[PDB]
Amino acid sequence: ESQPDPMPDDLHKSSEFTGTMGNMKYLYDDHYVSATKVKSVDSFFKWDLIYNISDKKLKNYDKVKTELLNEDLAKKYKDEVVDVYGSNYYVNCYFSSKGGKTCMYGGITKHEGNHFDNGNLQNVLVRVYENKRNTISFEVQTDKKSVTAQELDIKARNFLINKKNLYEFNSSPYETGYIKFIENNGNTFWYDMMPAPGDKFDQSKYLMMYNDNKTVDSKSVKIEVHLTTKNG
Amino acid sequence: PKWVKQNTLKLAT
Amino acid sequence: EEHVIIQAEFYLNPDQSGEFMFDFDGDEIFHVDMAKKETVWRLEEFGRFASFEAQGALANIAVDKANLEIMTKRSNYTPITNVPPEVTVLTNSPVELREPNVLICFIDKFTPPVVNVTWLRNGKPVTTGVSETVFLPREDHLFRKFHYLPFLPSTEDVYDCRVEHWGLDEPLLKHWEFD
Amino acid sequence: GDTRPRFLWQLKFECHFFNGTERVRLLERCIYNQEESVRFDSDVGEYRAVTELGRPDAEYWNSQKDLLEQRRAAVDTYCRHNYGVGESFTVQRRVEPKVTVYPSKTQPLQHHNLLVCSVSGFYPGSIEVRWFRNGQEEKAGVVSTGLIQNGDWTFQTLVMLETVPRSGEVYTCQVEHPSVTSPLTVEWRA
Repeated sequence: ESQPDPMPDDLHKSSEFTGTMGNMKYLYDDHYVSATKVKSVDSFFKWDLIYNISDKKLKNYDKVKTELLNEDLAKKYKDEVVDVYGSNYYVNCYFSSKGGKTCMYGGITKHEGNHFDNGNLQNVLVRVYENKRNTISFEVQTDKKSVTAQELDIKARNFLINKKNLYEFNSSPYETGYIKFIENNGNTFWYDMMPAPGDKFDQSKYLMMYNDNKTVDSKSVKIEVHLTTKNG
Repeated sequence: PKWVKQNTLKLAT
Repeated sequence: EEHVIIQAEFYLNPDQSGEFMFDFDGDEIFHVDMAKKETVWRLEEFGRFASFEAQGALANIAVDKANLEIMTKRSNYTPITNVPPEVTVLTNSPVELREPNVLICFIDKFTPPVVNVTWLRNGKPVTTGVSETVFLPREDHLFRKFHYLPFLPSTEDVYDCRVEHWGLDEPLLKHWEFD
Repeated sequence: GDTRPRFLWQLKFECHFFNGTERVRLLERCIYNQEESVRFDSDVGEYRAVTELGRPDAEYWNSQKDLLEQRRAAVDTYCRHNYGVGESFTVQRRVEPKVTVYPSKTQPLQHHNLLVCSVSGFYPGSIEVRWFRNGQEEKAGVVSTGLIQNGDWTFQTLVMLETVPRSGEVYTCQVEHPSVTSPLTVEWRA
């Protein structure tokens, strides 16, 4: 039922990527789209939804398109009042509507009854393993009861980028890495944290893994980040 | 060899 | 004349369906999967001899949609006139009892490019090994499409290609049977 | 169920090749629903409205010199370029036809034998199929189903021949195709 854990051969190798790791770092280093109580105003293809969300930071966009795994998923949230959280991209971001644009995948949760009383944040445990040994442990926070794995992942990596140099401009001190989610019902799933081999990094193609819009229960989900160094 | 595509132009609005 | 290469694309409202493909003398070289953002070659071999930047087709489709809306408005929202397809069922080679063959459902001369096709074996839906092409361009600007069904001939089985299109008042069934 | 009106927009860039790369013509066409509204013909050198609906665009695009310069050079950078990319497996793709001769499952005549020359699975589509009666090409009585494109880079065609067979006669179906250096022949011994 739950996705099988990865074996060394199933994981992307940092040493096999010859492009600029900064393009991966860019996607998680204090980078994300965030909006509350919004509703979609358009759609480009059947499986996507467009929202009017402005770049609160440095005004780089006022429209966000988010792609989902299929049309049922888009139909499900099309008329709902929702919250949005995800990692956006610009390279190869294309769509028209009827001002800057930005793109993303998944990141959608119904807003009604998904928050805590008096606006309280829920802590989510994250344990980091380097070469099979727990090295540091910490928590990330979310204001949602049901939160997308994407949101949690982003917060986890943002933290690890500043505290452990998960990704640097040229490369990474780590050879492999995957982030694993453990739900209170026993179901687990994971995402490879390293770019595919070659000299280029396709951001859009990488982020597409979030299009299933997978959500987890923040009060009970557990997160494990497994990293390995080329040596030790 | 890489096929190349012709770019589409915006119509007059 | 000798050869023609066509880069053909379209966007259709309100279905929001879009397509981008290359055609050589009437045969598809490749098309771009808009959802996976990748090139899909008509024959596997092609992908070993050439390449194509799929993400580039997406840029064009966005411009195509914007232009569709400008034109829709400029025509005072004149909708398209449905044109029903001519449907033909054939085998890709002389049929021989118990010798593997392929049923081809040729859906031609129609528009808009939205069609529902189903294969029927003795009145029952068949989903085993069937495949289909995307919409292909025609000089008159209507479309063509091929649906395929690999099968084992026998006097015991009868087939039907069931086609639905807004230009048709009722689903069309093209029957086929040994002989 | 779904009766909403549809609105369609198509864009086609057609590269026409004559004697290979010798002569090339680029044709850019915009089609709204089922009507071409504007086009760029490299033989003309500028956009021309095909219908009233395309006038604003032909005018607007022609006022963009960079655009026209790009479009005029496309016969080289686009058309001749793509022709070079695929020639090895498009222009030069060869698949020999399977040929068989047999009597038609339908004989709607007296003392008449309708012969079928089935030619299938070949590529490219240009092909020549002719009948002969003792070495003499048969003109009348011949009937073809026409060239059938299968959509998978192969073609097929049936070429029938009505005959008044007499023991000893040899009816030959001859097929000439770029896949073979010499004509393929299949004989029917009457």
